Amino acid sequence: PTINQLVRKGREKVRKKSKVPALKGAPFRRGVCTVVRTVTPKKPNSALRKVAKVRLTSGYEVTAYIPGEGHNLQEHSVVLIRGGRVKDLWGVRYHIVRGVYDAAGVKDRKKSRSKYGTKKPKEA
Amino acid sequence: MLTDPIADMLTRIRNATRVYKESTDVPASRFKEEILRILAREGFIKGYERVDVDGKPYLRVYLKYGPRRQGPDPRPEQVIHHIRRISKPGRRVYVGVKEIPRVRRGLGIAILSTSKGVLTDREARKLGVGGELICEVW
RNA sequence: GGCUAAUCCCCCAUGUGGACCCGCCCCUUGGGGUGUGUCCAAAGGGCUUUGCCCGCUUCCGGAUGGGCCCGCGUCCCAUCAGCUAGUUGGUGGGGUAAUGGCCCACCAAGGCGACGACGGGUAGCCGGUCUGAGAGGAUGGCCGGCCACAGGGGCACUGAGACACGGGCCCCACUCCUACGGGAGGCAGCAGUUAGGAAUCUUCCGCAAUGGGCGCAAGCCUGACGGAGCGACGCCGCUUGGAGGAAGAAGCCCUUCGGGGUGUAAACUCCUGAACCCGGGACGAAACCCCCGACGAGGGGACUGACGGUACCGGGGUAAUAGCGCCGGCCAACUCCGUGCCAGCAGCCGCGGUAAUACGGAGGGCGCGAGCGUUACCCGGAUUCACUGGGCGUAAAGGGCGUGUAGGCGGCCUGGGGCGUCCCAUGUGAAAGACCACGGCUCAACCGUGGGGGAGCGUGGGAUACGCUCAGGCUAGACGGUGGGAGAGGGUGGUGGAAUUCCCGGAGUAGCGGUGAAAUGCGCAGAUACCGGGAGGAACGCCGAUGGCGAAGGCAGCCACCUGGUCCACCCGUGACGCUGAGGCGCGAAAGCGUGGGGAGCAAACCGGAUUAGAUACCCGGGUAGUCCACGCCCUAAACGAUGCGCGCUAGGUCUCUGGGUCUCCUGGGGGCCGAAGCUAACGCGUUAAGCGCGCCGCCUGGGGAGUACGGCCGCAAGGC
RNA sequence: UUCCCGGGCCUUGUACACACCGCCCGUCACGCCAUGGGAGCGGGCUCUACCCGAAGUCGCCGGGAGCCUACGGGCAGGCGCCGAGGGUAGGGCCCGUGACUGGGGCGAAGUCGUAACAAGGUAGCUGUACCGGAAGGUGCGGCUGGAUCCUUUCU
Ligand SMILES: [Mg+2]
Ligand SMILES: [Mg+2]
Ligand SMILES: [Mg+2]
Ligand SMILES: [Mg+2]
Ligand SMILES: [Mg+2]
Ligand SMILES: [Mg+2]
Ligand SMILES: [Mg+2]
Ligand SMILES: [Mg+2]
Ligand SMILES: [Mg+2]
Ligand SMILES: [Mg+2]
Ligand SMILES: [Mg+2]
Ligand SMILES: [Mg+2]
Ligand SMILES: [Mg+2]
Ligand SMILES: [Mg+2]
Ligand SMILES: [Mg+2]
Ligand SMILES: [Mg+2]
Ligand SMILES: [Mg+2]
Ligand SMILES: [Mg+2]
Ligand SMILES: [Mg+2]
Ligand SMILES: [Mg+2]
Ligand SMILES: [Mg+2]
Ligand SMILES: [Mg+2]
Ligand SMILES: [Mg+2]
Ligand SMILES: [Mg+2]
Ligand SMILES: [Mg+2]
Ligand SMILES: [Mg+2]
Ligand SMILES: [Mg+2]
Ligand SMILES: [Mg+2]
Ligand SMILES: [Mg+2]
Ligand SMILES: [Mg+2]
Ligand SMILES: [Mg+2]
Ligand SMILES: [Mg+2]
Ligand SMILES: [Mg+2]
Ligand SMILES: [Mg+2]
Ligand SMILES: [Mg+2]
Ligand SMILES: [Mg+2]
Ligand SMILES: [Mg+2]
Ligand SMILES: [Mg+2]
Ligand SMILES: [Mg+2]
Ligand SMILES: [Mg+2]
Ligand SMILES: [Mg+2]
Ligand SMILES: [Mg+2]
Ligand SMILES: [Mg+2]
Ligand SMILES: [Mg+2]
Ligand SMILES: [Mg+2]
Ligand SMILES: [Mg+2]
Ligand SMILES: [Mg+2]
Ligand SMILES: [Mg+2]
Ligand SMILES: [Mg+2]
Ligand SMILES: [Mg+2]
Ligand SMILES: [Mg+2]
Ligand SMILES: [Mg+2]
Ligand SMILES: [Mg+2]
Ligand SMILES: [Mg+2]
Ligand SMILES: [Mg+2]
Ligand SMILES: [Mg+2]
Ligand SMILES: [Mg+2]
Ligand SMILES: [Mg+2]
Ligand SMILES: [Mg+2]
Ligand SMILES: [Mg+2]
Ligand SMILES: [Mg+2]
Ligand SMILES: [Mg+2]
Ligand SMILES: [Mg+2]
Ligand SMILES: [Mg+2]
Ligand SMILES: [Mg+2]
Ligand SMILES: [Mg+2]
Ligand SMILES: [Mg+2]
Ligand SMILES: [Mg+2]
Ligand SMILES: [Mg+2]
Ligand SMILES: [Mg+2]
Ligand SMILES: [Mg+2]
Ligand SMILES: [Mg+2]
Ligand SMILES: [Mg+2]
Ligand SMILES: [Mg+2]
Ligand SMILES: [Mg+2]
Ligand SMILES: [Mg+2]
Ligand SMILES: [Mg+2]
Ligand SMILES: [Mg+2]
Ligand SMILES: [Mg+2]
Ligand SMILES: [Mg+2]
Ligand SMILES: [Mg+2]
Ligand SMILES: [Mg+2]
Ligand SMILES: [Mg+2]
Ligand SMILES: [Mg+2]
Ligand SMILES: [Mg+2]
Ligand SMILES: [Mg+2]
Ligand SMILES: [Mg+2]
Ligand SMILES: [Mg+2]
Ligand SMILES: [Mg+2]
Ligand SMILES: [Mg+2]
Ligand SMILES: [Mg+2]
Ligand SMILES: [Mg+2]
Ligand SMILES: [Mg+2]
Ligand SMILES: [Mg+2]
Ligand SMILES: [Mg+2]
Ligand SMILES: [Mg+2]
Ligand SMILES: [Mg+2]
Ligand SMILES: [Mg+2]
Ligand SMILES: [Mg+2]
Ligand SMILES: [Mg+2]
Ligand SMILES: [Mg+2]
Ligand SMILES: [Mg+2]
Ligand SMILES: [Mg+2]
Ligand SMILES: [Mg+2]
Ligand SMILES: [Mg+2]
Ligand SMILES: [Mg+2]
Ligand SMILES: [Mg+2]
Ligand SMILES: [Mg+2]
Ligand SMILES: [Mg+2]
Ligand SMILES: [Mg+2]
Ligand SMILES: [Mg+2]
Ligand SMILES: [Mg+2]
Ligand SMILES: [Mg+2]
Ligand SMILES: [Mg+2]
Ligand SMILES: [Mg+2]
Ligand SMILES: [Mg+2]
Ligand SMILES: [Mg+2]
Ligand SMILES: [Mg+2]
Ligand SMILES: [Mg+2]
Ligand SMILES: [Mg+2]
Ligand SMILES: [Mg+2]
Ligand SMILES: [Mg+2]
Ligand SMILES: [Mg+2]
Ligand SMILES: [Mg+2]
Ligand SMILES: [Mg+2]
Ligand SMILES: [Mg+2]
Ligand SMILES: [Mg+2]
Ligand SMILES: [Mg+2]
Ligand SMILES: [Mg+2]
Ligand SMILES: [Mg+2]
Ligand SMILES: [Mg+2]
Ligand SMILES: [Mg+2]
Ligand SMILES: [Mg+2]
Ligand SMILES: [Mg+2]
Ligand SMILES: [Mg+2]
Ligand SMILES: [Mg+2]
Ligand SMILES: [Mg+2]
Ligand SMILES: [Mg+2]
Ligand SMILES: [Mg+2]
Ligand SMILES: [Mg+2]
Ligand SMILES: [Mg+2]
Ligand SMILES: [Mg+2]
Ligand SMILES: [Mg+2]
Ligand SMILES: [Mg+2]
Ligand SMILES: [Mg+2]
Ligand SMILES: [Mg+2]
Ligand SMILES: [Mg+2]
Ligand SMILES: [Mg+2]
Ligand SMILES: [Mg+2]
Ligand SMILES: [Mg+2]
Ligand SMILES: [Mg+2]
Ligand SMILES: [Mg+2]
Ligand SMILES: [Mg+2]
Ligand SMILES: [Mg+2]
Ligand SMILES: [Mg+2]
Ligand SMILES: [Mg+2]
Ligand SMILES: [Mg+2]
Ligand SMILES: [Mg+2]
Ligand SMILES: [Mg+2]
Ligand SMILES: [Mg+2]
Ligand SMILES: [Mg+2]
Ligand SMILES: [Mg+2]
Ligand SMILES: [Mg+2]
Ligand SMILES: [Mg+2]
Ligand SMILES: [Mg+2]
Ligand SMILES: [Mg+2]
Repeated sequence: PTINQLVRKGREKVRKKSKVPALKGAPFRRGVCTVVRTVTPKKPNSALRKVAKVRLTSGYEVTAYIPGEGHNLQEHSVVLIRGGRVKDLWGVRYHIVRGVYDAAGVKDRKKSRSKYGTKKPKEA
Repeated sequence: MLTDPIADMLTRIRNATRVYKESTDVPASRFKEEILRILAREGFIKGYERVDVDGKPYLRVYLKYGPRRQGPDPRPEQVIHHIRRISKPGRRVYVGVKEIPRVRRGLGIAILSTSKGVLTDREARKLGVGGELICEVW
């Protein structure tokens, strides 16, 4: 474009969309499960993936993944939502956070425990 | 019509050199002649003269090259390896004195046209003035 | 209703001076002087009361604080294109400290807008901050500056100052009081409660310091403030020991059963001595006051801590917290077991469907370390909005073509000006931050002191190359003159032949037609094939090209008139009159729409015949709109060179059309093909650029959703932009 | 040497590359997210015309119609303009809700066709137009971004 054209028109700054309406921008929101369920993954894999539909304090309702192995959660559990998607499942944009609220940590889990919300094992 | 005569000089020169001519006629004006004076002084051209062509006056810019070469491509190095306009009609450019540019870490130039006359980079610094930044050459 | 004091209120007086009307002078927007006329002051209190301190009045200047006004800068949407009645100016007037439609009456009919008015969306702004190599992007928490608001809306009073957060009136919502009449509230002040949320502290100490209000002072007030408490929220310092100690215990790990690993790690040896115990124990603090001198200066001169018995100095003294992520690649770190498309992992690529360095533990390893990971958000990377710094022949991207408005851009020579541009001087660019240096807490973080820098804007001075500009030349661009050319360029009328169809006539039988084969259809009302005559419509064989003309779409018989563009020669005329072109306006294949004609052949739809597994298709036979014309709409396209216009530069060779030449050839101007240099991802391009440059317009920014939705505008509709 | 099969060499087109026992398009069915439209409803706001109008400032009255008076005037009170807001009648504005529905886009993967890629078996694409609810057929015109000089599906 000429310069007179850049003066006339000028470059367009570029917007972006938030891959997450947790809305509120907040780093997490609290919400209450509706469905706790399983689903069938996308094409390249096969498995049973545990997930909860949730009502969120944001006036917002979403399927959210339940990471770890052992999960307790049921239809009235109240849980804290994380953000991050499960690439092979449909419509799950967020993660549940273990150890917080009703979702408890992964029991028997010795290795990556910041994630998975599991306290430290004792020793003698 | 011709449109930026000074670009058109520098260009006539760029082409001329790449096809290795001995000389070229750029149609003439005191400003081009001044641009050239500086080129000669600085060692880029051999020199230039004023000629007439079917009556209408030009400038022969005689051209400088490297010596001949080794292997495939005997074509000699260029003396003006690079020539380009900077200020143009439609975007004019002016440097203050403290903005005048270091061209190829000094081995090239910048023709500034100042209120003191047309000078090189260093020439303007040592002179202490700013101007319309015409081209860089190297 | 009644009493009464004052530095409360009022009236005379004095007039230093001041206000105001009219005159004069100077100055120049309402600045200053002056004359006359008019109007204007005051408060007392305390002492050692004979003199001073505290105040009071009118004025002049100062200082500091502000009001108002102007240039410039200050986000997204044009799917917001028009907005405007005090609205735009004026005269008089009200108001104010003061200009002002700020307000009011009367008069004019203006003001604003693509240089984005109006509308809608978001938003306190800046100093600065984060990010970035920079340009730039993002942001504006704390500290400093300005603004604005104090439950929502309106309003004024008081005052130097407010339209007043802890002042007042009214309306509205809500909480509380209520003898139902009516009243009371206003933490976005320090704490604290409550809700909401992912989440954000103590209803602490102190007036010692600093600052502020009142006070002659003593002194009161101060949730400003100085401190303490809470939370790894951030930064910075610090500890979890130091040295010696196996050719290397045990356990645990692999193992090729030889061994390798954990690992100098531990045990143990020895030394220091975080915590903690003991004593001392701050600066911050010298004023206000005291006295002498005169309540000055000067001089001495004593009282005054929240933090705190804290920081710190001395003494004594104990081996005395480690965690978190990660180890398939990007990426530093690999092995065994377990699970077997499960359980799970997952930022992207992609792991797991029996040997998994990717899942889960374990050994070991890497990275950090009182942290370490996660999510969210910002910049970076991203030269992926490209000013620095990108593109559009086939990748996304040249607008279908043109005319031409605003706008952008502008050959050569000289002169004036000096607006851009440049230089110097100076003002400004607060402080804090940032950069430099030194210093203060044992260091740093943190702080102080000094230095330096700085775009921008004010003023003064200066330069004149380029850019503006004004005046004057020029002729190389552009236009013109004359003479000559080629052409399916356009419009209008005419007219020629071939062919088809049809009708008439003659002659002549038994089929014709059509296909891979067939059938439908036609044919004894005599078709086909043949000869002659007529009617009508549409299209123009050969020439014809690898050709020409046009801006594009597009344009073919011949003739004449009307008419556009264009090339060459001559070098004659004007004298930069130029290029581009958002908006506009006009053209714009075919199909399609309206009205009216026309209708030979062809032919969407349709009817039939075949064919196939079915046929709705290809193939056959019929056939309607339509194709043609006039006029009026529609405005699309592979509207193709998938290549915007103009100009300048950069080997040649070859074929051609068409001018001019001294016509083996040269020289303009078109059309092609090869190929310099160069470009290009490649293919290709290559004086008919996709090369090298400059100007201006159009356009692009992953695929699908989709040229969809919605809004607008056009259109008769179809549908278009 | 035409044909059937298997093969060698050059060349050409290609969207195939587990390579034509390849690719792939659409329809109906079925499982998901999200959109428009959407009648009315619930409500927030703003504009205009009219109407009612608290406070308060200003303006006028301020009268043998009140209070003060030094008769100069002052206050009370009255009326008025302006006016926060309220009601009445229509234009948009945004949010919420929604009977009704439009396709959509992947997604288990079934359904019948074979439209495109090889001259995809009728060369393809294309603006349009009529048809078939299937890819689609056909008409007119255009493009080359087309190969080489009866039919016959799928894996
Ligand atoms: Mg699978
Ligand atoms: Mg010379
Ligand atoms: Mg530049
Ligand atoms: Mg009384
Ligand atoms: Mg009383
Ligand atoms: Mg008084
Ligand atoms: Mg008096
Ligand atoms: Mg006097
Ligand atoms: Mg005067
Ligand atoms: Mg007097
Ligand atoms: Mg008195
Ligand atoms: Mg004063
Ligand atoms: Mg001022
Ligand atoms: Mg402004
Ligand atoms: Mg009005
Ligand atoms: Mg008025
Ligand atoms: Mg006035
Ligand atoms: Mg303007
Ligand atoms: Mg706001
Ligand atoms: Mg902001
Ligand atoms: Mg930096
Ligand atoms: Mg960068
Ligand atoms: Mg950038
Ligand atoms: Mg900024
Ligand atoms: Mg900002
Ligand atoms: Mg602020
Ligand atoms: Mg602040
Ligand atoms: Mg200010
Ligand atoms: Mg308010
Ligand atoms: Mg409140
Ligand atoms: Mg209010
Ligand atoms: Mg006062
Ligand atoms: Mg006032
Ligand atoms: Mg206020
Ligand atoms: Mg309060
Ligand atoms: Mg009250
Ligand atoms: Mg709560
Ligand atoms: Mg605090
Ligand atoms: Mg104090
Ligand atoms: Mg005293
Ligand atoms: Mg008090
Ligand atoms: Mg404090
Ligand atoms: Mg924490
Ligand atoms: Mg630290
Ligand atoms: Mg040791
Ligand atoms: Mg061992
Ligand atoms: Mg010891
Ligand atoms: Mg002291
Ligand atoms: Mg002290
Ligand atoms: Mg003292
Ligand atoms: Mg004394
Ligand atoms: Mg003293
Ligand atoms: Mg003293
Ligand atoms: Mg004191
Ligand atoms: Mg103490
Ligand atoms: Mg000690
Ligand atoms: Mg000791
Ligand atoms: Mg130890
Ligand atoms: Mg690695
Ligand atoms: Mg993992
Ligand atoms: Mg196994
Ligand atoms: Mg294994
Ligand atoms: Mg395997
Ligand atoms: Mg592993
Ligand atoms: Mg991994
Ligand atoms: Mg692992
Ligand atoms: Mg480990
Ligand atoms: Mg952290
Ligand atoms: Mg980024
Ligand atoms: Mg650029
Ligand atoms: Mg720049
Ligand atoms: Mg690009
Ligand atoms: Mg393509
Ligand atoms: Mg393209
Ligand atoms: Mg084009
Ligand atoms: Mg196009
Ligand atoms: Mg033009
Ligand atoms: Mg113009
Ligand atoms: Mg010029
Ligand atoms: Mg100047
Ligand atoms: Mg300065
Ligand atoms: Mg500073
Ligand atoms: Mg500081
Ligand atoms: Mg500092
Ligand atoms: Mg130091
Ligand atoms: Mg100046
Ligand atoms: Mg001069
Ligand atoms: Mg000049
Ligand atoms: Mg001069
Ligand atoms: Mg100009
Ligand atoms: Mg002239
Ligand atoms: Mg002449
Ligand atoms: Mg002529
Ligand atoms: Mg013609
Ligand atoms: Mg005939
Ligand atoms: Mg007959
Ligand atoms: Mg007969
Ligand atoms: Mg028959
Ligand atoms: Mg019959
Ligand atoms: Mg018969
Ligand atoms: Mg019959
Ligand atoms: Mg005949
Ligand atoms: Mg007829
Ligand atoms: Mg005839
Ligand atoms: Mg022909
Ligand atoms: Mg054509
Ligand atoms: Mg002609
Ligand atoms: Mg001639
Ligand atoms: Mg002449
Ligand atoms: Mg002349
Ligand atoms: Mg146009
Ligand atoms: Mg048309
Ligand atoms: Mg037509
Ligand atoms: Mg029709
Ligand atoms: Mg018609
Ligand atoms: Mg008709
Ligand atoms: Mg026919
Ligand atoms: Mg037919
Ligand atoms: Mg049929
Ligand atoms: Mg078949
Ligand atoms: Mg049939
Ligand atoms: Mg019809
Ligand atoms: Mg027509
Ligand atoms: Mg271009
Ligand atoms: Mg000739
Ligand atoms: Mg042509
Ligand atoms: Mg040529
Ligand atoms: Mg040629
Ligand atoms: Mg070529
Ligand atoms: Mg080459
Ligand atoms: Mg290039
Ligand atoms: Mg060119
Ligand atoms: Mg290119
Ligand atoms: Mg577009
Ligand atoms: Mg997309
Ligand atoms: Mg798109
Ligand atoms: Mg369309
Ligand atoms: Mg819309
Ligand atoms: Mg529409
Ligand atoms: Mg309509
Ligand atoms: Mg259409
Ligand atoms: Mg419509
Ligand atoms: Mg064979
Ligand atoms: Mg062989
Ligand atoms: Mg092909
Ligand atoms: Mg190939
Ligand atoms: Mg395959
Ligand atoms: Mg096949
Ligand atoms: Mg299917
Ligand atoms: Mg729905
Ligand atoms: Mg009223
Ligand atoms: Mg009233
Ligand atoms: Mg009035
Ligand atoms: Mg009276
Ligand atoms: Mg009254
Ligand atoms: Mg009213
Ligand atoms: Mg096919
Ligand atoms: Mg087809
Ligand atoms: Mg085909
Ligand atoms: Mg077929
Ligand atoms: Mg066919
Ligand atoms: Mg059909
Ligand atoms: Mg068609
Ligand atoms: Mg065709
Ligand atoms: Mg093609
Ligand atoms: Mg199939």
